[PDB]
Amino acid sequence: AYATQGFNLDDRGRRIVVDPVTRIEGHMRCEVNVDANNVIRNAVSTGTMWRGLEVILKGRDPRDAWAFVERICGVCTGCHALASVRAVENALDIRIPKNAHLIREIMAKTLQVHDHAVHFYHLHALDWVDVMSALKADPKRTSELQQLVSPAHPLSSAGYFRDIQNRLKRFVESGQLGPFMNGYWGSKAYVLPPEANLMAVTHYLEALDLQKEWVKIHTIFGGKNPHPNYLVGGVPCAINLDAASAPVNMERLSFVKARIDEIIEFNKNVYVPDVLAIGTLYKQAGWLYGGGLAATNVLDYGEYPNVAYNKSTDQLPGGAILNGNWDEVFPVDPRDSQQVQEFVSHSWYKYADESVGLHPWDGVTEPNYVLGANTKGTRTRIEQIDESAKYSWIKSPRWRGHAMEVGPLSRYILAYAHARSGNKYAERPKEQLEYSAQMINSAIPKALGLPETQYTLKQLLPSTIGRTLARALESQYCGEMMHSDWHDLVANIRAGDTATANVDKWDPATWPLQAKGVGTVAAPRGALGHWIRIKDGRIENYQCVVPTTWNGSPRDYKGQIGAFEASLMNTPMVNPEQPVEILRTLHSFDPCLACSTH
Amino acid sequence: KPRTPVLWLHGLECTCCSESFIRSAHPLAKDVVLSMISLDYDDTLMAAAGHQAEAILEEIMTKYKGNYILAVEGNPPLNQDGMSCIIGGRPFIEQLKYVAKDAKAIISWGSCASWGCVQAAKPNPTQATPVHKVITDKPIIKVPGCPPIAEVMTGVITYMLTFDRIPELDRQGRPKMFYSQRIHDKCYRRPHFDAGQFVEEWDDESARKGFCLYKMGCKGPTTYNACSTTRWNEGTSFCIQSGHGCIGCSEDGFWDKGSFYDRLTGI
Ligand code: SF4
Ligand code: SF4
Ligand SMILES: [Cl-]
Ligand SMILES: [Cl-]
Ligand SMILES: [Cl-]
Ligand SMILES: [Cl-]
Ligand SMILES: [Cl-]
Ligand SMILES: [Mg+2]
Ligand SMILES: [O]
Repeated sequence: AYATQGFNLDDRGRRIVVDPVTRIEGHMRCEVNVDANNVIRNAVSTGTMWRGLEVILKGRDPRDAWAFVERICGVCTGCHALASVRAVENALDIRIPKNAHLIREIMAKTLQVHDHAVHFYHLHALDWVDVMSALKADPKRTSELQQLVSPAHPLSSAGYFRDIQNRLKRFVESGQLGPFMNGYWGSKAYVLPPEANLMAVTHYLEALDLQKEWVKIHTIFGGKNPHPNYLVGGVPCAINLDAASAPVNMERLSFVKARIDEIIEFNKNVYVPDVLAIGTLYKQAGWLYGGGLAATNVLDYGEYPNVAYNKSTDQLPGGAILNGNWDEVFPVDPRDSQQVQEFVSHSWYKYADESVGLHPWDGVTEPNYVLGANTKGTRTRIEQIDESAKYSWIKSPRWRGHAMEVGPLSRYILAYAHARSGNKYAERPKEQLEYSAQMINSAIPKALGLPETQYTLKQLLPSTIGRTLARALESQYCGEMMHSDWHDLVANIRAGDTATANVDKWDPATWPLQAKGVGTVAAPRGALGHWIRIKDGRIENYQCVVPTTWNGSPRDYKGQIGAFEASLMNTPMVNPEQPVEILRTLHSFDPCLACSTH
Repeated sequence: KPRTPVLWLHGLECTCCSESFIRSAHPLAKDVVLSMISLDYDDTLMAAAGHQAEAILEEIMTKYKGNYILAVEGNPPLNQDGMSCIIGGRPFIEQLKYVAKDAKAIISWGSCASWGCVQAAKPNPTQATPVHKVITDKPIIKVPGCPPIAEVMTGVITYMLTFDRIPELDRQGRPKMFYSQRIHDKCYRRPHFDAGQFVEEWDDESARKGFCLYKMGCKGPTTYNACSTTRWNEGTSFCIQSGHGCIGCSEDGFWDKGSFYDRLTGI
């Protein structure tokens, strides 16, 4: 047992192993210890994959890097490409033209919506929704619930819900349950009534059909999804109105706007209402676990400047909050060697001195797969990992030595803090949060005949429910922002500016003989940075610190826990052998393990 | 009639192939999962985790012995004693070999499973190895690309389920029905190539007229895929239509064939 960050860690209880953690991207192992009453008192995050992209990049052309690092992840597809071209542009002092800026912003906001909505329905929902309970639902009462949860959603008839229920019935009655096989159906951890389950399963299927439409925005500007193309100096999708011969003409821009308008309807009518409704019902059940580090320490680099290269205009303004003090946002500088640092004390890597954290411009990725003396099992057959030693392929990022949570929740807490200090660029997220708190506390309870509650945002946001809510609100805000970006792009083109690439420094003969750069992105899961050193036209060092690296990190030199481990602490389990609560909270971070390890 | 079980394993990967699969418009991935296959194991989508997830593999392999499909996304690493990819506390290669032994057919999804893709690019720190170099005694269909086109992935599944056969393969084990053409054969910019009409700098007048991308490093002339005709995301675009050269992403070792922006020699 030891105390850290206000958590009393104790490994004396019953050990539970979850390997694999499913409904994530990539490979994770989780172990917990539970006390005599099935309460988690210790949690261990193990990243169970590594590929070594940082090693592979050495000696290659900086102009090619975006395509290599894009393949860190096909779920957060393109955010690494964006970080990479930003890092190279930063190193070489390249300013991209306005149309390239706006097209990159539209592609980024398209990824946010697609990634968030697919996460919630296809990965997260089965932690809240019992599909077998959906089979017991009354189609008429499901119709009535749908009209209360989202009056504007046109797909609400008893007949519609009956037809979906009948397809689920036929599927289950076949005895081939496929993705539902060996599920935790009927666990007391599930609290939704049958009608809410059937509504959610219906929206799971709606989202699966619609998500493929949203990414056609990537296909227009970037050729394909997954893995759209980027370019150092701008975008490849040259503009010609008068013209079908150019990648981008008015017909292609009209097509993009049609896709954006569909996204805005989905976020407003399906996704946000479902998360408000499910959040309200789990709040009513008292399930406010999973706050972890969100109650104290949150970080984001800040993103979406409404004026390009002007960080004061970030529409998701960033920084760092410590100790739950929302009255003080510290500025975060990705260039400062004393701010972002990575430890490998408890990671399968080696440094000269593992008592220190390296800033990514000085970063080192040398693998060291070695298990501690207290391991149960062998090097190739682990029964119980030894978290006192090296236990993960994830490095341990810290900010000025502090363990931070990153992600949509971090950005929404930071936006709220900024708005309260008088930042007008954060007005929309503040409005969404106050609207959401009123719906969860008052409006939805009144509509469902449940008691009204008086939770503050300070109380509601640092929770697994709050983390899930912030992701849905961020999806909505990103759809609204890209709608504005589309108008600005078309207006700029119509005013006569058709430029899409700055090629002044394309040829490496023009480059300084050495340079360093950093590119940051508010990626779907939180704060992304790429740090590059260039020498004689080649990559000298390339280090990535990725959002799930922050959240999924193992303990640092001081033994401080990361966001995943903190979030699981002090959570009761209905059945320690069914990881329902573990999955619900881990999934609320939207873990991307290929991202975390790269 | 039972729907053929699919056990979809994930090794070292980025999950682009799983994402591409659900972009399919014809057929819908929804209809494939509910009505065509039984997707019984898939880390991305499955309800069960940990012990409950791993218990599915033995159940399906017993009940459907020699009558399930093994689909592999990603690849096994041979370095770090295989523990640069751990599933259930054991090397991924042990899971791959176990599930492969009683499969009717093996699909190598994407360039990772087919050839190695980005993790196998020099200097391949994990010794990431394609499936067909580990599983040498089972019929394997390679579906390369980073990722493959959505309709190519669902087209392979549809053929295999309709006919209970692997489609005709080329010498490299790729389905001829999707990989018989080079990008350059039917690329809509080919008339520009034939006239010596090329982009020389990004966003030059030639780029705005959709001139050929050969001199910007397009690897279409040496790359077999359906991108020029089938195209991407229900035929919306492809790399070249949106203004970037083909980087050769369906070809073995495309990461180590020089800069994406260096033109091919001997036009
Ligand atoms: S753009 Fe590429 S594939 Fe198309 S004609 Fe030119 S070289 Fe061939
Ligand atoms: S055009 Fe070339 S790079 Fe683009 S997806 Fe097709 S094969 Fe891959
Ligand atoms: Cl940018
Ligand atoms: Cl979510
Ligand atoms: Cl090692
Ligand atoms: Cl060891
Ligand atoms: Cl390859
Ligand atoms: Mg890194
Ligand atoms: O892949």
